[PDB]
Amino acid sequence: DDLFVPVSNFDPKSIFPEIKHPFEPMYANTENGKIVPTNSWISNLFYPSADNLAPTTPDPYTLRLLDGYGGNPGLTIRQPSAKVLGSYPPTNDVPYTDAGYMINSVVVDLRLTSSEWSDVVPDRQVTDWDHLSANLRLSTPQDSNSYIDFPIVRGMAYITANYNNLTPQFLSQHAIISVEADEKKSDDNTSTFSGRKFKITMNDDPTSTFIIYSLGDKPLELRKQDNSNLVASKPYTGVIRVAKLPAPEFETLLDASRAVWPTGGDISARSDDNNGASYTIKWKTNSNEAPLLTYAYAHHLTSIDDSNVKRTDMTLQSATKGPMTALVGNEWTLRETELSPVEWLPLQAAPNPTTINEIMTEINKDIASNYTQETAKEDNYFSGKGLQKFAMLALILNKSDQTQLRNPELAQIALDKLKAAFLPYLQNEQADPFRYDTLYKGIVAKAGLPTSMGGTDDLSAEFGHSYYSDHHYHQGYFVVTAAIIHHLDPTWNADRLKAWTEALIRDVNNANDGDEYFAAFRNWDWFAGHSWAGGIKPDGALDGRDQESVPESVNFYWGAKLWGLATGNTPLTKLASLQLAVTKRTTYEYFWMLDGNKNRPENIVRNKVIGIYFEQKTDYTTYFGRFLEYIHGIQQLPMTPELMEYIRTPEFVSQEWDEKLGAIAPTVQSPWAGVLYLNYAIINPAEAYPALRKVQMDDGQTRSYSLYLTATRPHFFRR
Repeated sequence: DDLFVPVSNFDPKSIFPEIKHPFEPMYANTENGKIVPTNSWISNLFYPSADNLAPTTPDPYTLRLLDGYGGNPGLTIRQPSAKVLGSYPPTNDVPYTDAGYMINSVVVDLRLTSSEWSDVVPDRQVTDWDHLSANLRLSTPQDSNSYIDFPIVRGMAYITANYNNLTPQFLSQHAIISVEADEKKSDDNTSTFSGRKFKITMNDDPTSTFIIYSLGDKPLELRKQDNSNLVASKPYTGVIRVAKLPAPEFETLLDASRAVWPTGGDISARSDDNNGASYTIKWKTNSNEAPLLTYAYAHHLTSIDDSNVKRTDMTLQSATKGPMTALVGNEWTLRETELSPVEWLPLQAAPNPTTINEIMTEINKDIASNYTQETAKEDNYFSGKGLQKFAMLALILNKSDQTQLRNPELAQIALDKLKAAFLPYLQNEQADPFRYDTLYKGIVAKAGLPTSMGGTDDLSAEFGHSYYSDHHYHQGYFVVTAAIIHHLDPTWNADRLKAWTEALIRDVNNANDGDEYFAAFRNWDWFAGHSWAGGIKPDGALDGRDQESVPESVNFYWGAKLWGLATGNTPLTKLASLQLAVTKRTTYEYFWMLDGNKNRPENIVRNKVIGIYFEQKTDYTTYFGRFLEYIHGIQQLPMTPELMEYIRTPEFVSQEWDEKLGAIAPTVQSPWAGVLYLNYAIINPAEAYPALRKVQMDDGQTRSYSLYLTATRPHFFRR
């Protein structure tokens, strides 16, 4: 079944008040009929940044555009062979003397510019883009016929530059200490080099070697004008490519593929009938005259179908995902053969019979909560956490044929109260209602918009939701809640509930251009294999996209799956399943690290979680302090059957407990205690259960659901 099909083409303007986002893309080609992505690896290209330092990271190359230092402005390349590591000194709370953060140095390894741009700053435009690529054009402001096109594509092994009537200039912030033209050694006092291939070496550490390929009709005549600049002798028209040579044995490989470059790619996806699914990238190229060489991430290697690609040994370090390996082939198919079996409930739906009465006692008390106080918060995020925790209780009481939690009267109250708490959100009457944005084609909360639009004028309001941050996190809670309501009572406000919920899903995860109201895959990256949280940053996301909470991302796709189940939508159910599987794969490659992980140095691996994750850096911390229960606890909520039975493996949970959390858990006097101990129930439910009866609960967690989840472990017993 084709998984890349619309959820619907319902017009969201009938449900949310229309706006045009007040913060426009500055460098976007507005006449191409395409939508500027808000949470993409290409998103920095569309906006200015301080000193133009915002990076765009196709990987293994890091790029900056018209960054202000080092000389004539252009397309700056950094290829980080080595990282800069820093450590947080030991505290009583975090005593382990390992590394805390990983960053990539900001330096011009090599820049493509022009002699004509000595005293003018080029105009720039993103002329076209797709999920996997963007074409960036730089041109002389007075003369649009003097320009360079750069097709910037995920995984590209060379930088490609189509020069038009410009004098090519190559500069570095390192010294260029040798130039070999057309595979000839030159004398030490030679300062001009002519030919169509240039192998250049820098004085950096470790030593960078780059190869420049000139593919135009005329050769290049390059003069070394100082330690760091090679300048052509006249205007040039033609394609120039530059590749980092990772090691001497790969020179013939790079030579052989010099004439073929990627220009973009088309993605498709299908489920099968054997609990598997796949997604395929068909790379677009200039020609098929030579092999396409493309760098792949670690999780690509473990899931790719080897039947139509060849693996090389050619490797370069990615910015923050470990080593990449070049693959030969115009087409990749990635497979996930083990889709999650999780639906609404734990795999063992009924808790151990000796706990039924206790659990029922706790469920009744939790349902007796003031739902308005606990679900009608100032913001959608904490409201959603509350809505979902009570949705769990309506769910298990109304599937009593499975859960054996039988109490018809309480089951009705639980669903009635949930409906009543949810109804204001459905009617867009909550404290922070949504707007449909015609510019970026999504929905945004009111709070972060200008005062004239009823907002606070603070773009950080609602955790940046109004500037497209964190939609998967926030809307996941509402989708799960809506799916549960619609599953238990398909009649209740059905038409509006369907339109509203599917709008929230389409905002985050629309899979088809035929949906004309929503940008496609706002929060999912098919190349990275995970979600991105960070949205629009007016002066640049200086470390690129970010993502912190893996579980709140999981929670969105679980909710999408639940909605698919509730509506009999097999493509939606299967797409969400596929993304959950890819999520699980990349989580253990890059984010939650088992002993033996090869994508990080040992002193980062021992931290067990990566912390706050960026395209350009990682930081073992949180935004509200460095207690272990914070840093690790964020990767443990919301605890749902998906997180507990499929995502968080007992091997990881036990290693993490062993090395970090076991020692501090009994000393935690905060709601994080509830978080750690419900996580603990994965491996030691017998000990977790009495702890959960007494410690504080996270605000998205209930004691009754916690006991239920614990007592449904196959190895639970009483203590």
